[PDB]
Amino acid sequence: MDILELSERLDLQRFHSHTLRLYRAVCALGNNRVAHALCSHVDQAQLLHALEDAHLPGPLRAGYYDLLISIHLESACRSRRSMLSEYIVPLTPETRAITLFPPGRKGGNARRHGLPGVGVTTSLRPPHHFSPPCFVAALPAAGVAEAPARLSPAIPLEALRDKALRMLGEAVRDGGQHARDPVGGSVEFQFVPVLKLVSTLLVMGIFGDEDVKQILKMIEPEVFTEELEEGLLQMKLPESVKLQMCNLLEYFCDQELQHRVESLAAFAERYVDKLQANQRSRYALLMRAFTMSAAETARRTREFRSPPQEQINMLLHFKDEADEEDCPLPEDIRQDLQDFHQDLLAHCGIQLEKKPQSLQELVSHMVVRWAQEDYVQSPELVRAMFSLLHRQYDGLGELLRALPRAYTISPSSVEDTMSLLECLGQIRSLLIVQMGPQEENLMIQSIGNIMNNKVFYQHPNLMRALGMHETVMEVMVNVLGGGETKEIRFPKMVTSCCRFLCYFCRISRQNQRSMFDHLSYLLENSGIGLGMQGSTPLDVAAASVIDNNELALALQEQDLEKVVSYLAGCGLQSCPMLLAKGYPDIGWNPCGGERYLDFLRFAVFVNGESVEENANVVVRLLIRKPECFGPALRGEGGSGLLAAIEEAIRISEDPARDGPGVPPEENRVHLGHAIMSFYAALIDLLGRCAPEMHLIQAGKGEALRIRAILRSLVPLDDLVGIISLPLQIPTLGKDGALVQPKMSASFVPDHKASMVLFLDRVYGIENQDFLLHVLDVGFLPDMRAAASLDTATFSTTEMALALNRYLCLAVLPLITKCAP
Amino acid sequence: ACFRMTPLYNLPTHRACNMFLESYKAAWILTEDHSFEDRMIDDLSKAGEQEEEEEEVEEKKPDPLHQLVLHFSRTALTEKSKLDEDYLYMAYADIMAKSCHLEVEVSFEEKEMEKQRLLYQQSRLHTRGAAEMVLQMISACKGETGAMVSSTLKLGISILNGGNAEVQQKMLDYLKDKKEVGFFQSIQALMQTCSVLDLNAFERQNKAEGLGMVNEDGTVINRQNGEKVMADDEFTQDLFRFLQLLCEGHNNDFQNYLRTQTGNTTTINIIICTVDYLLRLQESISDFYWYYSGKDVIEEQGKRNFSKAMSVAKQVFNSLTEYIQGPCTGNQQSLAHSRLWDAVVGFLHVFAHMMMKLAQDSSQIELLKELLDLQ
Amino acid sequence: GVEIETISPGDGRTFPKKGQTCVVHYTGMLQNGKKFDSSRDRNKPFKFRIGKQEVIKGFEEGAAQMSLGQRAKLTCTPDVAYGATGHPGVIPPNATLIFDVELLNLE
Amino acid sequence: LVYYEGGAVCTHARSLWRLEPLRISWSGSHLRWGQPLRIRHVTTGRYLALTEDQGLVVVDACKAHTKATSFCFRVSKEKLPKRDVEGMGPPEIKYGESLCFVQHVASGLWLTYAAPDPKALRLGVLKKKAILHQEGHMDDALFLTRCQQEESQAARMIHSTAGLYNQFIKGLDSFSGKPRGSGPPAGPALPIEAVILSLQDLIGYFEPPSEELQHEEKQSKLRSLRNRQSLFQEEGMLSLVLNCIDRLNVYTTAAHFAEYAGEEAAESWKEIVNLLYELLASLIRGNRANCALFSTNLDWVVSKLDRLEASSGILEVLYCVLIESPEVLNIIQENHIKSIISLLDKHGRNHKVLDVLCSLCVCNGVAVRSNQDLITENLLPGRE
Repeated sequence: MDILELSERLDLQRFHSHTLRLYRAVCALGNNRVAHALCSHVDQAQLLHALEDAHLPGPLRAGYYDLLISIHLESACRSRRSMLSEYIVPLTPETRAITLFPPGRKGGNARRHGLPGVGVTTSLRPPHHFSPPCFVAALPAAGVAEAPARLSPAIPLEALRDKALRMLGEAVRDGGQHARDPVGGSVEFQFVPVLKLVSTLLVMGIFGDEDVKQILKMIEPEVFTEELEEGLLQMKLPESVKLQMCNLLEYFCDQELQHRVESLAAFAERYVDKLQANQRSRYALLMRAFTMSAAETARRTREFRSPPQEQINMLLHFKDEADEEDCPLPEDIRQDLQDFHQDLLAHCGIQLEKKPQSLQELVSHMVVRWAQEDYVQSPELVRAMFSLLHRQYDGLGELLRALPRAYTISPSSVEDTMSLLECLGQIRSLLIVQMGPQEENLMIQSIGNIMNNKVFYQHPNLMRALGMHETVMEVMVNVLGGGETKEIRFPKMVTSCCRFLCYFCRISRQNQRSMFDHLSYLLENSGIGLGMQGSTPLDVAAASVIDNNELALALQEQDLEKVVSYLAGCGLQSCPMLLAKGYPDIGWNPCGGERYLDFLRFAVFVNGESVEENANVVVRLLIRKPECFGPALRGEGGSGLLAAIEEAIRISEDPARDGPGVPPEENRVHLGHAIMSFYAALIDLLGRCAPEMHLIQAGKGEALRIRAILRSLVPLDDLVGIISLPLQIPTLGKDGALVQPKMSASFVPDHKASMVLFLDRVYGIENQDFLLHVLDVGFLPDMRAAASLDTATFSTTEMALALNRYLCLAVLPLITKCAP
Repeated sequence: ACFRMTPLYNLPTHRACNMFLESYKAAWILTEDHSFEDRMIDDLSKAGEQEEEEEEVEEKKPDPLHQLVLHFSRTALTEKSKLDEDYLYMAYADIMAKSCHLEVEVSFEEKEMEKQRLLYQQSRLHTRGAAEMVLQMISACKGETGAMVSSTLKLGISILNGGNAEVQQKMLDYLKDKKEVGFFQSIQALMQTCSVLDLNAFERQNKAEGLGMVNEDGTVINRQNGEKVMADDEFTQDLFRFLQLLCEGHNNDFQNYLRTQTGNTTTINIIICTVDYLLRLQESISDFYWYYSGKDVIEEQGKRNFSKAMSVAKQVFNSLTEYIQGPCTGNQQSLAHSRLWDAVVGFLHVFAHMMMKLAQDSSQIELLKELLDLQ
Repeated sequence: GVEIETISPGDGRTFPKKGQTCVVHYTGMLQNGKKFDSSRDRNKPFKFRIGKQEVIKGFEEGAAQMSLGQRAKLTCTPDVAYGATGHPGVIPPNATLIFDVELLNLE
Repeated sequence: LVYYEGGAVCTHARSLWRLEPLRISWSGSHLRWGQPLRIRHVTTGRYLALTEDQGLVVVDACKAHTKATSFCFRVSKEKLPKRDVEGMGPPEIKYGESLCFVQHVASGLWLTYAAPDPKALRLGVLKKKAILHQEGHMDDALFLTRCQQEESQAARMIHSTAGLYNQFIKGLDSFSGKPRGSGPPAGPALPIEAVILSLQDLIGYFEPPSEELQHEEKQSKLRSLRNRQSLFQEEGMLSLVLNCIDRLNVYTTAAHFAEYAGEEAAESWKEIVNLLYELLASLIRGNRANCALFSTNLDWVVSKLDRLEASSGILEVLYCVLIESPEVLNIIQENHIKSIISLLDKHGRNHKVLDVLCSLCVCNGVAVRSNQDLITENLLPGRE
């Protein structure tokens, strides 16, 4: 039956309009795989004819217009829209041609305001991706989670924009007649779908310069002159279309904001050339200033011995005219900047007749007229109206809040910048979709493209301005939230993004400092993160405070309290991850304990010097929690520190106890080695938080108290025994087969390194008796073991290299310090 | 490094433009002053060309400012667990707050003119429901400190300046008929969450200042980044200023309301809770003084810390004075049986040793006179 | 594999061999009689490189027999079509495809 | 058993105690210290008592003989009943002030939290069991707080409704089997009229406020509606109402219900099953916590989507679950998609089914591609 009969058959109309709502539902939020499938049921011909079909009912007409936007335009529009808030302006010759005002002769301060959305914009927005929807093409060889991401179905946008422009003009002319049969059955059903299409195309930038000129003519034919016929702002429209009107004006106000930012970037390009030329010339005249001056030249060379950040501040520090002495710029340059500030405020309408004569005054008058005409009942319309009104009055404010997201880049890196922005758009588009394996591989390959992208290192300030770290952490919150209790699903993306965050912190101090504000946020989410191996979220937390003294000082006390309480639970409960694979049950988790201890080590150790404020806080918590030290050092029913080592070596040597007994999996946990390494991590923490020599010599009360308490905890004999432990040296046998023991299941010098550093920082060497008493049993076998392994074959093995780094980090600096 | 580092003319053009932009905005955009709040509120507050009909009903549909206030009251009254930050509300609360105050033997005549113009500025708002809007947003914030409640308190102060009697009457009537407990639950929560002076934070700040952090692309000299001591001092001062403005003018009806609420099913005694905060402040002042007791001279950062801590204590004392003046016998009995005396003793002990400590040096006269007017 | 019935034959002399693109302006339909895809709705000819297995096997082997300006009705079994996996969301599993192909031009 | 608990646990109806004095006349007189008065729990219909085997428990209403149940308030703990007044009385005890100590009238014991704590409370949230101690510690002073009238009314109707439907369940399972055939019913007559009136009263009690209301007072009724739903589900009534449908769904038709219950109940079978879904829908509507309970038994409604007694009722319950709980969509599988699509082919072109399908795709503005592919795979290519 003819679809126009649904205007009377209201039983079918509700169902079919809801069917079109399901068609939008199955293709909403970038499901372009299904959006390609919808091109079979509703192809391009039906949609285009349904646009111009003037006798279609209300809900059906808006259903097909929204369906067309959802299918062909939503995915591209949303991704572009998310990039409208960023202005990465390259320095190009046509970028230079961008001016705040069009050429004119109306006045020196400011000519007539230019047409919004008309001209050239050089801000980098990635091009849209479209694919022609074809169903007879062969099925891809690659399946799900390996095939490239599907692109949006194609549609001729050059013809579509002409159709939208023509029908919008038709609707304007038809509305002027005030006919009793508006298209679609009502004024709202006549104007809302087409204004939605116009707004979506405007956001995507499909419309050309003349197309924008036409749209401005239909909005207001007299205000937007270039040098019934009534505009869309004088039609007494319902509230529903007023919202789309606000969206239209919002786009133009974004164009004005982008135009101001681009003009500022072009002015930066013009001004830096003269600034650097003048400063360079003054450099030469300062070199010859010694011919007519004396030692007072520090007042002139302070600029050259100061880094450029405050140099430009001193150069530009002449606005109020009471500070011209520190500015060496000649008055022609100062006049140039003061002139550009004058038409900058004129372009913002700060200062310097019913005709609005401009977009800002037109929008302001239009909004206040709408508000005073009738009591607006739509809260969304009210919020949109006042958002536009506030943006017209606070012209400087929107520029002020837009500058932190602005950035200027060299033209030689645009090809990598667009690829980076495309990857960023992929990550942003994945924030609104549930976890999926195909969705999992998309950011992993995008992140790998970010790593391989050189701009990620060349311009980390731009990386922070775009703020990818917030998006990545939000992805972490999403994946950790899903399955927050039973199991953290999809670990492959978890380690990839946490690797990215760790790689992000090490780029620069400011990036690390910015990431540091999410420490508590990360720490709460790290409670269930112990079920993950590799690049754990705790590693991101640890790398957030690495080698940064100021951040270590500013790190809060309850963050360490929470970490120690988690370590307490590690020391009193078994690992659910270990029990999952079938590891035999013991009362504590050494691997999780070591993971917590490594962050504790980074919390109190900075550049070789312990942080006393962090140190006394963390150690006090260890003192208050006696169980954190492990099965040994417990006190009540406890065993010696040395005593737990022989049983740990027994577990490592004898199988079916070191693991499940069913590396073989390349990350197989060795229970004996883990127990044998937890003690090393704990003791290394205790050694690295020890009070410094100058504090002990100064005799601070808490410094001596902490050292005496720590010395009381660990007896000196247990140290000598662990240091005196023989090494499983790789010997040669069975026809030159180098029998190298498993490095994750044998006595490695890593455990002894914490022993020697512990004694050196805490106990120290006082007399010769104690020195030789530890030397003969503990470092003497090590030195002969290294001498025995020093040959053309064994020296390349890991154990000999481990001894090589050993002697020179633990024994030899101790011997050198204790030489006399 | 400074003497052997890269001169300005050798910087890349794009990098050189990058910090030029942030320098230009910091030196020419922040410094630029544009006064548009008064004319924008005037435009929103003027009823334009619809009263000319003079309809029989006289339904008096809201002018744009009243519609805006109603919209914010609606989103404030939405049943929502967390009050999300609204940049639109933040900018409009700020614009409304900056459009009211507008601020040598000046006479009592033109001073009265300035007063009766200030009440005109406040009348432009409080007759349009902004007074009830502020109360609603304080209750809706649920005691979560933030930049949105700070702008809410700033608006309440700006619409309450000089102790506007009708504004206090409207606020009291709105709390009396709504009978919402959440307004005082949130007020108590915000006041408890207010911070005091911290010795540990001071020592860490002093060490950080000793290190002198610098950037890579250039260098910042003596960076004045966010202080971790008395960060919310401005918010605490605003909160107590708002409380003082509520009872200013000896509004004994509202003074009894703060002490106890007849309408509410549960009573929160703000007066004693204010004393509790004064106690937490007096311990902070005593301990921070004890750190300077050994030291012979007080340095500049410690002087700044005292300047703001004493400014907060001044505001707290002004608020406590405003609770009992009139006199309010209920508040007088409450402070008589409260823990106020220990705070008074602690300040007296701090004061006695403090003035003599600042008396042997002439570089602390500015701080000392702030203690003189505080006591 | 495929059954071809001529509809409006053209010259019958020149055939699309390996090396040149095949430009067809076709019209696809399911066996039940419900049209699922065409190219006249898009108003753009479908140009596909021959021999690269980018199109389905039935279409690829069918397209060789028609000549320039020849319109024929094909019939592709599911074996030479998408088969059991079908086309996700468009074509149901194990469906026979009929294509009103019209090889309008080459290159 | 009685416990001391904290947090938002006791804001519900389980923590309401009724102060019922011994005097039949002037029972609402102002409380004066040292008088005998009973303590009753409203939602369970039980009185505090001193039992020999378990100390302090709640005893049924038929075994409260004022000896072990009555308690006396005292201003302090100093060792000291008074004659009743035929009038309003002297106002002594206040709300939130004037701390009172409760001592048993007969045994002289004092309420006190149990100091020992097991391993469950060692790591979990503390729940100090109340043991009626001989003397008590220093801080056993109890504070008395007012509770609002509507929730007190709701508390009473929880016990009334619970007893009414528990009797109805106890009637249905009695003749769950044993087909009647041509004989008489199994046992007592079903309280059909009481159930029907109670159902309709609760449906209007949980009826959402109209859209025509003022937008401020509207959300005040929203807050009241959420509060009512929260207390009702927390008191187990939401768990209780599901069992009613479970018992009644085992019979295919009215005649099949008659063969096991009777012809008198067969006429009202369709009415009661229609109203039960409505009560469930009103109970779970707008509450994400209550709707979250269907994430574990989501297949329960899906299996009953083809039941002819109430198709729209179960569809509305499904809609309420999906529109409110985002997590249910993640639990949705291919079986449920095919079931919902089969509704279109069996119950006609119902647009509400398409509404359910639209709710299956996106929730809270977040796409679910695990469900969108299923919908477009099982529905679109058929073209039927």
